[PDB]
Amino acid sequence: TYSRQIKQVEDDIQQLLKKINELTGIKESDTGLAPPALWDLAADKQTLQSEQPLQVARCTKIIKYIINVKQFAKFVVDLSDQVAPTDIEEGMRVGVDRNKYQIHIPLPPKIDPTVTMMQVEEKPDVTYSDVGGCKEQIEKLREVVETPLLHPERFVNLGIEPPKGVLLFGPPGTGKTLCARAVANRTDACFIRVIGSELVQKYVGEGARMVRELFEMARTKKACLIFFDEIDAIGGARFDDGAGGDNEVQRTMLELINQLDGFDPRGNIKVLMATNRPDTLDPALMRPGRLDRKIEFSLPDLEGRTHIFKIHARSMSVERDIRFELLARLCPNSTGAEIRSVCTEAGMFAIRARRKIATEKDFLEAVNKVIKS
Amino acid sequence: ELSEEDKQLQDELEMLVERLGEKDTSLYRPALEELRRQIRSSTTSMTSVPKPLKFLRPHYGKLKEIYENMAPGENKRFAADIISVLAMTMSGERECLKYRLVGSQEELASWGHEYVRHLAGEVAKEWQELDDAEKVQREPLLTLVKEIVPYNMAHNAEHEACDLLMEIEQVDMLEKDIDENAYAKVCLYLTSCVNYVPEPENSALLRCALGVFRKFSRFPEALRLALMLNDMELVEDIFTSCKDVVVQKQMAFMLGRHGVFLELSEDVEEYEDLTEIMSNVQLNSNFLALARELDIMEPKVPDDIYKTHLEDSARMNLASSFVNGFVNAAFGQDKLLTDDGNKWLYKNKDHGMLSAAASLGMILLWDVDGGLTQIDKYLYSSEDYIKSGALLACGIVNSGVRNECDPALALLSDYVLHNSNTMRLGSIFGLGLAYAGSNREDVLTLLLPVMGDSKSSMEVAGVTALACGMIAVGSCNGDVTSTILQTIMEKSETELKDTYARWLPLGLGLNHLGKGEAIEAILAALEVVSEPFRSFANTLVDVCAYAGSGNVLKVQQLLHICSEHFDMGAHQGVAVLGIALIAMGEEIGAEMALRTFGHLLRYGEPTLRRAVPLALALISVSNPRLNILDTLSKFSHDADPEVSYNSIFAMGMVGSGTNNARLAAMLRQLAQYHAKDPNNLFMVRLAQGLTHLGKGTLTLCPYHSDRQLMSQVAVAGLLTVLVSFLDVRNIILGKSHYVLYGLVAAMQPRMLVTFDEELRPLPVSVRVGQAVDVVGQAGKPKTITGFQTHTTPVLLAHGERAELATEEFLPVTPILEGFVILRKNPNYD
Amino acid sequence: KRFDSEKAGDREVQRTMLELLNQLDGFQPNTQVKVIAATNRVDILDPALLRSGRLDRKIEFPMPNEEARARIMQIHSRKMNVSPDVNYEELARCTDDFNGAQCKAVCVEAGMIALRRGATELTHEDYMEGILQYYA
Amino acid sequence: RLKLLKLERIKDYLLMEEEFIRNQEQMKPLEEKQEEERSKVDDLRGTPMSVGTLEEIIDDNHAIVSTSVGSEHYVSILSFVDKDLLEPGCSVLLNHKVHAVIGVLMDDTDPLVTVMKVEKAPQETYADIGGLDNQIQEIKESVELPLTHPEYYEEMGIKPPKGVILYGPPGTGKTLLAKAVANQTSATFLRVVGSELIQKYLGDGPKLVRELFRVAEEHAPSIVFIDEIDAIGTKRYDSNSGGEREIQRTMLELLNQLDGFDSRGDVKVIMATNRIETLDPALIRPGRIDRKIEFPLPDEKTKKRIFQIHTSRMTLADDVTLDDLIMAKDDLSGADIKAICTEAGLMALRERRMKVTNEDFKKSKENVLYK
Amino acid sequence: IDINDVTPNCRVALRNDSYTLHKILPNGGLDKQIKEIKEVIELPVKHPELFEALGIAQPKGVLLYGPPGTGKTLLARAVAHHTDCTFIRVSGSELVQKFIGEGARMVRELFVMAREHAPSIIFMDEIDSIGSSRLEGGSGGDSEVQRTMLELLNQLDATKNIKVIMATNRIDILDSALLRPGRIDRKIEFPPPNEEARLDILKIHSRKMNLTRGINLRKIAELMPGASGAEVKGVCTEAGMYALRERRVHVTQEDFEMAVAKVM
Ligand SMILES: Nc1ncnc2c1ncn2[C@@H]1O[C@H](COP(=O)(O)OP(=O)(O)OP(=O)(O)O)[C@@H](O)[C@H]1O
Ligand SMILES: Nc1ncnc2c1ncn2[C@@H]1O[C@H](COP(=O)(O)OP(=O)(O)O)[C@@H](O)[C@H]1O
Ligand SMILES: [Mg+2]
Ligand SMILES: [Mg+2]
Repeated sequence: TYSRQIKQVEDDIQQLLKKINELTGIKESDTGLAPPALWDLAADKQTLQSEQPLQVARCTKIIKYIINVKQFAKFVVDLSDQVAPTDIEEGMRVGVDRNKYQIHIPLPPKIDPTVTMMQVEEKPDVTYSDVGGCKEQIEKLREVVETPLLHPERFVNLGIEPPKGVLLFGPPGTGKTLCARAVANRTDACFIRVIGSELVQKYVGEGARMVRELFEMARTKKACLIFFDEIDAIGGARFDDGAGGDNEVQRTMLELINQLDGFDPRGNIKVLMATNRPDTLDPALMRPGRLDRKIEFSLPDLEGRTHIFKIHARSMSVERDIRFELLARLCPNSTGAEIRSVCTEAGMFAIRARRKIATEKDFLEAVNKVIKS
Repeated sequence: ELSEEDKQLQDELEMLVERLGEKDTSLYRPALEELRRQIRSSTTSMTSVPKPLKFLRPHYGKLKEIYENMAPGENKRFAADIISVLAMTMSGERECLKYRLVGSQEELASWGHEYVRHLAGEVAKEWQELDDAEKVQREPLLTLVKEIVPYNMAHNAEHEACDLLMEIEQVDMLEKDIDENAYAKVCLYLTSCVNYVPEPENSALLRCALGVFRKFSRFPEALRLALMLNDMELVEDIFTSCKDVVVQKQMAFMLGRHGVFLELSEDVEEYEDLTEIMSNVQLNSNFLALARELDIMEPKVPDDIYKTHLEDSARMNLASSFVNGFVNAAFGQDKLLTDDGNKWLYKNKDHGMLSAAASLGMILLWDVDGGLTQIDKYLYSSEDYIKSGALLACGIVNSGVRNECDPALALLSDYVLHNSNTMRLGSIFGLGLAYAGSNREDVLTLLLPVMGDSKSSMEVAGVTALACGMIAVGSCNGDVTSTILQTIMEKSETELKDTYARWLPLGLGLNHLGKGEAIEAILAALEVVSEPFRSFANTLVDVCAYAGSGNVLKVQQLLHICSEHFDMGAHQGVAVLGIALIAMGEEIGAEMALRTFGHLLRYGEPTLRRAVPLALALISVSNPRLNILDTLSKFSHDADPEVSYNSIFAMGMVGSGTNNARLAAMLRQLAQYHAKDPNNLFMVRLAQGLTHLGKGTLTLCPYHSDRQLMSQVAVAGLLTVLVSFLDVRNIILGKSHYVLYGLVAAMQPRMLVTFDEELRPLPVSVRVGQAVDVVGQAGKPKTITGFQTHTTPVLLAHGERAELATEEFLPVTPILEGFVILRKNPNYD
Repeated sequence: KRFDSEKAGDREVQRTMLELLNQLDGFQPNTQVKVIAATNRVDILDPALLRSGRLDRKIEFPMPNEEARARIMQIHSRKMNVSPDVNYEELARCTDDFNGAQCKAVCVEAGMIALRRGATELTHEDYMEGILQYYA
Repeated sequence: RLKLLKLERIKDYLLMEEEFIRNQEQMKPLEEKQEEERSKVDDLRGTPMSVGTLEEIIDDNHAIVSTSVGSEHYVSILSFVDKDLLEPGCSVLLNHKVHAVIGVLMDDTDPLVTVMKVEKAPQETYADIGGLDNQIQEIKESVELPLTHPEYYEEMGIKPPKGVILYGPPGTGKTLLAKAVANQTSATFLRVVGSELIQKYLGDGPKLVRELFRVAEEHAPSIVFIDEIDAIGTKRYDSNSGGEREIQRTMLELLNQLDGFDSRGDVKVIMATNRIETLDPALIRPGRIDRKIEFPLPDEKTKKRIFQIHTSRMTLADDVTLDDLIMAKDDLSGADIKAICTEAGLMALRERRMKVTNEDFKKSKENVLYK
Repeated sequence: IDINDVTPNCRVALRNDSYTLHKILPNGGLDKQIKEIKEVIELPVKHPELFEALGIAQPKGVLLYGPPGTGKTLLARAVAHHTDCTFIRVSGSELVQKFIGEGARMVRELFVMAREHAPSIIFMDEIDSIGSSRLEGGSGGDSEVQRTMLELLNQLDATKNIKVIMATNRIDILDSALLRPGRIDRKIEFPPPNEEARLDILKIHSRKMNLTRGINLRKIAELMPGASGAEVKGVCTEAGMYALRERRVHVTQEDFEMAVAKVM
């Protein structure tokens, strides 16, 4: 009935769309201008007044100033309708025009595609109150990551240093990534996830660069929350033995540490270090001057298991009444990820029973199956 | 092939069926019990081609034969069980649904859920095919509905139950089954009635929803649906209960914000505070308090709102004054106020008229104290244009401001009868817009007698009609209709096709806005008015009369009337504007109405081309999406000056009170490009002003309450402005340009002060994110997209909602907006 | 050691090392220079880079004693809103090989710990737990 | 109600568009002339000698375009462009004089997809899969009906399983079931093996892994068939020798791709393993991988079915009886049965008789048996 | 013309100013291997029906694994002579990067001629040069011989009666995709040493020179026992060198003895 009505009406829509296409006719082929008009004569004229090249300014020698510019053609130029002389900066991207080469427009700095898309400006879809079994850990993380930011005058009155650096560690799967996502979503600051694999490249020179540009980007931004993951992958025991050929990763780790805290302030950057094997981590990095508030995620207790159970039960089609504390009791030594998989198994059991209700019986069957496997 | 176990199971089932030819020993009760056992097995098993079925095809006919064979008794329904299952799989559209279900009432344990689904479908379609007859066979349908609804409510299929009820016209049935768990689901489902097929017949959906809400004591949203149903009597009845002080104050806040005028005196508890809440006396103080929180009380020079550094006739002087008034909304410009006041006072020239005084009125909008005081101490004297400026400033200050005191009404009634035609026009405009939507009768009785404007100008007649239309705001006031009729009698052959003639149609449509079936009498009066006229404004009459409809019968009528080519295209313009004025709600419908309007602009006459951008603004008011901005810029750089005017103002409107950086950059680039066009530069300046309305604190919006509530006064003002801009060249680029002030009166904010009990500004952390259309999705959908915890003093956005926090407080409303209260009673921390 | 022949990148590091050696050992007085080197892998380093015209006076950083730990914690607590009651020396004793910045990290953690409740005093044992069955 | 909404508005579309557009077409003029005018104006917008490479985009109307000579030049784009196709690294078209961005054209990509996607619909289908009904139904539940019927999961609440492991001895139709899933499903299956991702140098393996995952997400919501991984990583060891450390990094990247910080599309992972006890305990984490499936050796009846399905395209002789081969109660995978059939056929061909014989099948049995 | 006669790889003239195309520019002892190959190659070619009742496909790809000088040549000659079907040879690195872009087109023409001369024997000696194990970089992202391999596999799979003989010196390097079903399937190895094989190869490669009678090539083959194949060709060439050094064109047993001694 309803399904057939759907099929009919969607057939009508497909027919309408093809009819529109054939009747009027809009396509691109190779390049196109489908949006009507788009006349851009003034655009051409101002492009001629512009369409400038860019390079990297080097030095402003004199106090009319002498800007020095380097690309496939060196140059020494200055002056422009632009003001804020060299925007009080030298190593920018100048953006200078042709035709006597003295008119400029400042540009941001070039950055490799890797970091460009590692910026990860997206907001993960997680929020607090969806976390159970690690109330103490989340309390610690909330304190460290928010008190310096949210009404932090109370945090400065006491004359106490602001902690900077937290390493999340624990068994594989405890809601560490979940809590990282939640903090990312809630926070309002330059957030930057980092993947360890992207820091391993073809021979020396790559990781150290990308790390340095990442760090200067964070410094340029007002306040950064960096989110290293795969720290187990990036940075390990400094010992060489046979790693005399593999010293590249160790080198990159060394530069990472130096930028974290070397002979220069590191800045308003708070670091999150995701891991599950917090022993091979190098001592220099693990130094508490760089990872202040290491947090440990443990297997949830009964209350945490129940809270995670109801959280996952947030979904609909579930039974009207379930007895979650017994569910948790039946699943001891179970990760929150295992609670999630138990809810998934209950849903799949409902489907394989052709039932639109997820019953406590379905939950019990799922628990039995997961326990047996 | 088949498996041996299978083939044996069938063989046994058939052999049973053939031996079934009469009632005897195992034949009737035990053999049919065997069959029902296999049916129970089939339902319990998978939807995987149950073995008993798909092989007993002639056996369906044989079971029918056995049914008509055995005499009545214990049989005739226990076999009807088997017959009805074989029907569902094969046949028996209604016969089985009737007799088998008359047997074994409900209790569909041995049948599963698909059985229940298809019986529901068959019953609904049987009711559909049964016209207003078959009462004897309809009572069984009522019993069927009673049987089916509670099981559906239990299982999970409340959406299917809602379907059943809608297509069976059983709105007032579930009132006895709704539960404390499913009330939200059913209420949301009822609210989601964009087809509202019953509504043109009658608001049965709203009726049952309001019954449920009053039964469950959810007064806020009960009142929301009460307003949705245009019956002030019903709204008053809902508000009457007043069993809780907190909820009473909350619903008073909603009534005041919507501007619906309550009626009572010193006769009930909390009468004074409820009256103040509804009157909105505290709105200005609360707005100023929020501004102080993150103080924004900094006057900005027109260029500062612009960025002229990045690179003075009446025209640009007034344009800059308008920009300043838009950006500084109720912020008390004070020093910059006086500076620009002296500037435009010196620049008083041609159109350097009361306009700028009304601008000061906007800067002091809702500032009854500051605005009235400032205008009184520095205004009036000579220059009847300056006195009209004072009158309109008072009107603006009082716009949407309710109070028994009549600071605007008294003055404008005093100076209504002054001979000066333009000053009287301004006075009447101020009077209308000061209490636009109040719907009272004092000013109507004071104005309708002076509707007769044979001694005055037709523009005065039209603007007075618009004032009465503001007041009536859809009341279909018979007095308004009568005075419009005498105006038509006073009408002239040529005055219609000169300018401003649309105002009288505009006022009639205001009086009869989206009434419903009264649009029939509206068209009757349209045919009654047989003036020597080129229709068109009659089309506007009908258009502004019918509105708020998600269906497209009037939409197709208007589309075809415009489609007939007019090789007098203002008729098509009003037709497209009416298409917009019908499609304003449903998001997909609005998007695709914009697509259709783009089709119109591309394959349309220049008249339709000038018309389209206004309709685009109507659809996307204060909703500057990238695609719509691209289109509006595209057709604002058009060669035709009128097209460019319409598109530039439409883009300013879609950017209204948003301050989007991309929009502002595009705006300034377009201003640079149109460097030699004075009127275009004026309009672009007003466009920046719109982009910066109250520095992005006040946003006019027809829709409201999570895209649920219709703003009657807002639609009135917006439609006035857009009708005025239908012909920008003559209507605006000339004498009259104060319909923008009408829009200003129509203005309103978007803001989330959590002023708790006793208006205490209790702060709270609120997670805000773009809406997600909670309907249908899994569990309790995360309405918040991109959680941005930002305390209480937030501004939300065109389409984002809030979720507060875990359990800190209990809001009195789940549609958080404007003035709200947060009960400090968490169940447990 | 400069002789290991693992693979590429190695040899680049050896040219850079040899460039360093040149820059201070060649036909150049290099009078107006002061090189100060910093390393932690003390043992594994180039025998020529080692010293005697290149990196002499190889100052050594030892593990702080109890007194040194007391002094460092005092230094980091100087600006700390410490109450007029401290067992600094006994906290240094508790350190028990707490050499590195751990002292600073602990003073910060103590600040946060007191800030749980808004205090200005040292519990002296919640301080150890900030520091960081069967028998006993 | 939702059906009512969609039907109502859909009819609105048909009526609105069809009627008005057909009215305009009946008065066809005022469209073709404008279209030709616009097309010739675009042509007028310089189309000499022209090409461009897009390094990045600043914002609307402004972007940086680099030429083969490194002509990095920044230019204000011309709106005539298609827009939204300006992904960094795209091949842009630039005016010879002003280097105005007016067009973009790549129409050519890395053939990695064409290499790792071969014979998308192999000759083996579920009919060719003789037996293993339980495993077949479970894998369908895990993979297909989530995609072919994205309604049940959506209405009930959960999302489908992401990673599914198939573990069993060396040869039990794992790749066969992968192929059948590919053929039956409309999605662009992806074959992958464990002996190629082990790259010569650091970062190469994880780089190609990430590229493979991104390709899977982009081109199609499909399956990725990761064959043996025990040769990779085998859990996270003490991480001492450089090669194994790098391979552990590769698995950790795999783990991030399987379930990372950001998100995951509608791409399902299917693992095939000879041995499972040795795999990373963390990788199989129930949040990431679920529905580990035994793929054991066929029993006697499964062996009958496998012989029958293999030999369906094999005109067995009247004397040839396929029961002496079921006789052997020892290790005989589906691959073993295929080898037996092929060896019998080849030996019959060698001994020149067009028809296979029971003795030929016997000899094939002895010469296919390894131990 | 509208590229009416221009494949998208050809020279064309472009005006200096206002660039414009114009005036298009123009361009013994190997019995077991002999048998094995004879069956596997001709039986499918000669009697395709021998697989219809089998309900299987005709084998269409064989791969030889030989030493440097031994095999891969005598067997190819025997197949060409004893098989009437066309014997095309693209031996050597006939797809090496020497000519890129047009290498794919040369593969196209190879397939075209193979289809035309159906059945055909596409001899391809030393695939190792073009056919190295698919690994390292590219993995399908490279436009090099890896791209050529991908194109070859795509074109292959389907052959009806054509047959393909890959050959290489080392089996160590191989491609999983190529060796997978639907592509080169069967394999066979070669034995380096044989007295009769060495003697006959000696005669064959000494054929193109003025030899003198009264000479025991049997003795020479025996006296060069630890000898490979092309090694024998080098032996013959150095024997010619010694014949020249003797200042006479009478290539003699003395010259062959001296050349064998120098070679060993
Ligand atoms: N406290 C929790 N509350 C809710 N869900 C949780 C919690 N802990 C774990 N889970 C569930 O476990 C899975 C979280 O995996 P996540 O990636 O965040 O873990 P992790 O600790 O970072 O480690 P791993 O990467 O080894 O899985 C999801 O299923 C999440 O639902
Ligand atoms: N139902 C089946 N179960 C297992 N193997 C089968 C089945 N049907 C056919 N086969 C045979 O199994 C072989 C494939 O096994 P494969 O997937 O390679 O195992 P593995 O991947 O463990 O090596 C094919 O040659 C096919 O003929
Ligand atoms: Mg995790
Ligand atoms: Mg396999």
